[PDB]
Amino acid sequence: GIVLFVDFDYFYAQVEEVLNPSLKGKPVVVCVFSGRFEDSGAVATANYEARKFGVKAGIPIVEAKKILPNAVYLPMRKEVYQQVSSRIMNLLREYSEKIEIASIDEAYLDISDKVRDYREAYNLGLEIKNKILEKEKITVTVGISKNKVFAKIAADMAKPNGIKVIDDEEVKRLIRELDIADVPGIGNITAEKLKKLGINKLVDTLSIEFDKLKGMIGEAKAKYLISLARDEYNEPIRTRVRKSIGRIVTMKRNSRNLEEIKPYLFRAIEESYYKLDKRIPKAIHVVAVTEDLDIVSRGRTFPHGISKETAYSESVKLLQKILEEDERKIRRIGVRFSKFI
DNA sequence: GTTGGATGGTAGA
DNA sequence: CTAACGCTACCATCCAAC
Ligand SMILES: Nc1nc2c(ncn2[C@H]2C[C@H](O)[C@@H](COP(=O)(O)OP(=O)(O)OP(=O)(O)O)O2)c(=O)[nH]1
Ligand SMILES: [Ca+2]
Ligand SMILES: [Ca+2]
Ligand SMILES: [Ca+2]
Repeated sequence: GIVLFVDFDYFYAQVEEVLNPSLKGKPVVVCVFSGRFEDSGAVATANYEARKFGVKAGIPIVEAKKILPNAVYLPMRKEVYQQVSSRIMNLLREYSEKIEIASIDEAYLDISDKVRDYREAYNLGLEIKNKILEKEKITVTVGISKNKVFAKIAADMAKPNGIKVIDDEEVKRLIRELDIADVPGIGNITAEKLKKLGINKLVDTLSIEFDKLKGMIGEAKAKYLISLARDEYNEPIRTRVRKSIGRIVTMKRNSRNLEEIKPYLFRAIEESYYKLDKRIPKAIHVVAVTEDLDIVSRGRTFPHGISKETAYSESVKLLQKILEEDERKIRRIGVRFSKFI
């Protein structure tokens, strides 16, 4: 069983660089401008030239422009990146129809039938890298292992423009030597709970009773980790089904005023609903980010599917209920649909 | 007890 | 306006309901 994971390098900024090759070689920061004020918003991605100066996904545009004034700052054109991505994901389908598109820029390919071994996998990895470079001039990092998790870990270790096989033996080495924080699904919160438990490595999750581990990081994560540590993890490459579609916007300024907020919400509905495309949601959540950036949400799951009209009406009620059960001003308002029929 | 929805936490794209 | 986007997936947990 062999999983080839592809993660496009600095995706958004690279697409920007491919569209505008005069950009390659200098810092490119792809930004999501919130609109509140001059350069309000956050960096979506920066190329590695920008990253060398700490401009990375998540920092405020003004921080980025503080630490990297000269860079090229480009609005995020998510649809453009999605088009390139889909073309690449299609390229990847020509290597394995058994593909899991995990995000805009990463897929797992089960290549067990395409390859007999890690060496052919590697060769396929190179082939895959070249095809995407030929077809889309996008460099990608390839991570090959016996499962998704380690293929992702392989890729993280090889980024950018890398290719890395974690064979069955390194898998066993990494279960023992890899900081468990480096395991996908283990963020800062889980890492810092695993430290407390003295769990620094996947292997340490076997040296602990389930419930004590569970009682810290949760049943699912505990099982996950233990299954990884056991070299049993064998989650299949399954075609992903969007479970939720949503749209959230920053408001020009914070508001507790429904009438000022609604336009944003309805836009989020219009856009969410447009992006549902055929999919009928049974659940709608109005998500509000407050002044202090707490995320608050009120949702409803109807038996049957929600129409755009019912979305408009229910969202306003849910927004009503947010405004009512939380005293804070709302800074971002969004909607999220889910439970598709 | 246990579903499953509401809501939030966490991780990550 | 004064930093903190927007997006999804998964899961924990509370609580009402069954
Ligand atoms: N708006 C926004 N988009 C993000 C964020 N993080 C990632 N993305 C989008 C932009 C990235 O180009 C794309 C792929 O995610 P990655 O984590 O793989 O970032 P990227 O490819 O740019 O770096 P790469 O060389 O893997 O490390 O996902 C984020 O925090 N905000
Ligand atoms: Ca990634
Ligand atoms: Ca990437
Ligand atoms: Ca981590």
